Amino acid sequence: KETKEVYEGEVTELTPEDAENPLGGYGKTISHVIVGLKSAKGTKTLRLDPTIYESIQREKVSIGDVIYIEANTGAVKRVGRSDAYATEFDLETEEYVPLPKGEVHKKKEIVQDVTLHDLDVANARPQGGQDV
Amino acid sequence: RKETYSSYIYKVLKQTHPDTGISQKSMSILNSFVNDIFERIATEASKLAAYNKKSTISAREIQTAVRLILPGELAKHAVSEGTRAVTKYSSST
Amino acid sequence: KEYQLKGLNWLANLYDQGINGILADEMGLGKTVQSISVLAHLAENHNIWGPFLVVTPASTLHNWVNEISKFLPQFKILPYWGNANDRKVLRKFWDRKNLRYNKNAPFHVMVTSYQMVVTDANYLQKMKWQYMILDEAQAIKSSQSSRWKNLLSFHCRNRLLLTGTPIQNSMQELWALLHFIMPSLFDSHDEFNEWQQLRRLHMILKPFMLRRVKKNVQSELGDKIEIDVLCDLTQRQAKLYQVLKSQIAVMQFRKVCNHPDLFERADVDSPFSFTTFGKTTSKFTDLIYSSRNPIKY
Amino acid sequence: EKRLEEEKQDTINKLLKKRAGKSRFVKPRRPYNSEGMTRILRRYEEDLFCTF
Amino acid sequence: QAFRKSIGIKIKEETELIEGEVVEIQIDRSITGGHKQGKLTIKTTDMETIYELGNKMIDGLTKEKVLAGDVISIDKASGKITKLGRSFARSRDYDAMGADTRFVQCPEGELQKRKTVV
Amino acid sequence: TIEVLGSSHVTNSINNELFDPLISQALSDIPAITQYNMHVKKGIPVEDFPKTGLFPEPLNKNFSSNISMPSMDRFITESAKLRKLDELLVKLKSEGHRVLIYFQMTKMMDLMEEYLTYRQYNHIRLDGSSKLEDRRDLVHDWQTNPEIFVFLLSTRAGGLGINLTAADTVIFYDSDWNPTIDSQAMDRAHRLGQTRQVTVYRLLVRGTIEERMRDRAKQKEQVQQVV
DNA sequence: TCTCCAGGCACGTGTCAGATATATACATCCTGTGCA
DNA sequence: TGCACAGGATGTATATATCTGACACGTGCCTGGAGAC
Repeated sequence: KETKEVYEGEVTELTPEDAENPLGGYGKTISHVIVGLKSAKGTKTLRLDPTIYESIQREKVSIGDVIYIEANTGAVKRVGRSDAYATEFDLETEEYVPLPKGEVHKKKEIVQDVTLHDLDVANARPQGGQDV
Repeated sequence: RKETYSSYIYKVLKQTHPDTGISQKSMSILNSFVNDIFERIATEASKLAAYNKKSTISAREIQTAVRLILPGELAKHAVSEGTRAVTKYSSST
Repeated sequence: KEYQLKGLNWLANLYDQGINGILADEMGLGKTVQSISVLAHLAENHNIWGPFLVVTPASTLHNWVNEISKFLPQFKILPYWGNANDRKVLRKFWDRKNLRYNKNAPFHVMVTSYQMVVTDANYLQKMKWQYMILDEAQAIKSSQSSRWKNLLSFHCRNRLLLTGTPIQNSMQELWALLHFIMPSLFDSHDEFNEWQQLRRLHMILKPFMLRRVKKNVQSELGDKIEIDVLCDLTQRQAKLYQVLKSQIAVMQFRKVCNHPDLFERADVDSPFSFTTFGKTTSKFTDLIYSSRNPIKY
Repeated sequence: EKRLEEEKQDTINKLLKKRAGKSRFVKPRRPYNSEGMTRILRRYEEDLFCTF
Repeated sequence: QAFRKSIGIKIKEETELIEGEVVEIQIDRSITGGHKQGKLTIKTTDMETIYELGNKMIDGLTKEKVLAGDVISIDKASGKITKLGRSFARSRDYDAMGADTRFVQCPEGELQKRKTVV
Repeated sequence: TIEVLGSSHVTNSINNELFDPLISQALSDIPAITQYNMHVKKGIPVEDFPKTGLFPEPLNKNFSSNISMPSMDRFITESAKLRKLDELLVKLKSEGHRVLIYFQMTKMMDLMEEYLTYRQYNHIRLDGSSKLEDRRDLVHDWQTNPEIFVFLLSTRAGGLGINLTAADTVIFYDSDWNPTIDSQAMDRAHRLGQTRQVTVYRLLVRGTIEERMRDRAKQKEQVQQVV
């Protein structure tokens, strides 16, 4: 029985801010990213770490997309474009999804089936973090 | 136009218990309670200032009135809270 | 302008006899225009524009007041719905005195429902009536219903019943209907049950009922055809149904027959996170990447 | 005075009773954001290139 | 692997075909050229629609470069862009590319058509 | 994770190895407004930028992550009644019609609303939780607007004397409660003023608990007809 | 003591908690009847 | 005369459907607390 901390909602604001010396050699280009998430009967704002923002921008999210952030590993899933805007003006065969129910911040319990060999090969070849 | 303390004590309850409701009669008891406590403390302070032939009420006579009225561990916690509040307010520099 | 005029004349003759009438035709022929013609004909007969209680379910309350306003706008309308202050000002409105009949009155036609006949029995115990019609009285069939109990306490001395299908045959529904129609004559259910079983039952209620069937008019109503569609069981529905059979629990059987996700909802398919991280043991919120491994060297 | 107040109360009450009796599209496009990005315009008669 | 190479799966897909004449192309790219987006205005003899473009669509446009008056065909599910030819036959042209495409007519009727492919 | 208790140099070395700025900048990209700020408002040339955008692209959009959200097509294929209802509704919408569906559960129409919003069909809902004012203007928009398609209803609300002359096709999802209340259900629908052929569809699942009470319902029909 | 603006008051509107009702199949309990 | 088996009666179980019922939030306003001398 596995418990997941989940942030989810519709992206409404995606605003980064810059570092003082981007060519300083050490430290990334940006310092924080402000993300505005809206779900059903709720709305939250988050100040993202840059390491989370690498996985956010690797999924190629934008303003008007419904996302799904898993706080256990930092993995981000881009669900699809929101249906609150228009539909028939796209050319990339995307999937249109309503707003997620409930609050933005959630905790849910998930029952998983896992063999010991799966844990062995997960720890032997580590894929699933956000590191190099 | 009438005066009550209700929003302040409501906020005090939401700081420690967010999911708790309120009877209006409970506000009537607790408003009477805070007014009665203010009543005894203020006339104890005025009585003590009239004792010392002073025409001024400051923090020290109400400190002595709090020491007189409240029981000892409540007295020490109350003067701790009051001293930290008045030293925070006095740092307007 | 149709054959319900003969039925209303029959009901007026039964009212002139002195007994409470029976109408149990199924809906689809418009008994509402029949009832407003009954009210108009009695108002043309003995010159009464007075108060008229009618019990009606709340789904068709607005439809009935709409058809009253559209059909015959001579009478006055005083509905009953809303909040208790609106109920108080309607209690201010209907304050009649000296009984009988009034010409300049605002309480000519008023509405109600069963749910506030039940809950406002103290205010409605007084003010004896002259006409109460129980429109769509299919829900009266329980003998222990308090709505039937404070419907029995009215001093109206009229019990004209409107319903579609009274043939639920629970053996106390028919005695309850006969007790509501004639209160003095029908008071014992044991003598009703004690006093061939098919022909006599037709002749029990023969002078009261009138035989009208939908298949007498021009059938442009549609002539409904029953198309029964059968489906098989999917393997998720098969698994939940064999689990429910292994437990044998009826509502669970229905709610897994229609759709599997009424019992449990399918959730996100994610890999099992073999991490230890910063979790909450509960103008923005800060989140930082903090996943580590449980294995420490 | 009393008759006028009774008439006003009856008028407001009848208005409330009448209110109780008689009273009781294309989706917008997605927001397009292009800040600090170059522009290529290929119109019908001329081609443009806006740079920084 | 030799066993599993001999089992075939026939997959059915729903696609949408768009054939029309290009009117206006707007392409917005960042300074390094990584993040690409823009709008496409295509027309037939009856309708006129503005579409939104992603990265793969912009990559398919900037290859076999369309020049605002070519008749193109786009498959939505496959992401294939085919330049059928030029209908406007503009006189003023730059002297670098050939642009010697065949003369076709502007298509008429519905701009978008649903199709089933396997 | 490797830990050395009481040393800060190992933490700095581990944080430098795991989160190397050069490699992590190589596996990502700078935002566009940040690039505009450094190229224009800071005077940094393009060739002095850090190397970005070397992460290889996935095959699809689906292949970019390991998290799979509950699907909608599956929501429709694990229930046979909903699947056959979808198959019938495709040709019903192709015919250009008006249709009522009756229900018995709250969530049985709550999920059916989700199916309609997946199909982007025009629909409005009337149930027990609806306020008394809504049962006026909803019926008004039903009998006036022809562009409405689906009318989700319960039994005792939408089946008691309400004028439903603008519909002929009624579908019974699971309404097998009593023969009398079911017989009253199309009495709101099959009424005077109908202009075309009235068809009633009663979908049911076979060899199940549906057959356990449908025989009793037919027995009650025969008993209430002979009596 | 002069000035001045927003804090807390006063008055409207929606949203999860209780209450009758359907309802049929299953399980259990009570009662009648036949047998040793 | 007592006991065991079978049949009928009734409780109930859990999701409904209507359906209120008493609570928490979004706008005016004015006057009294705060700044300055």
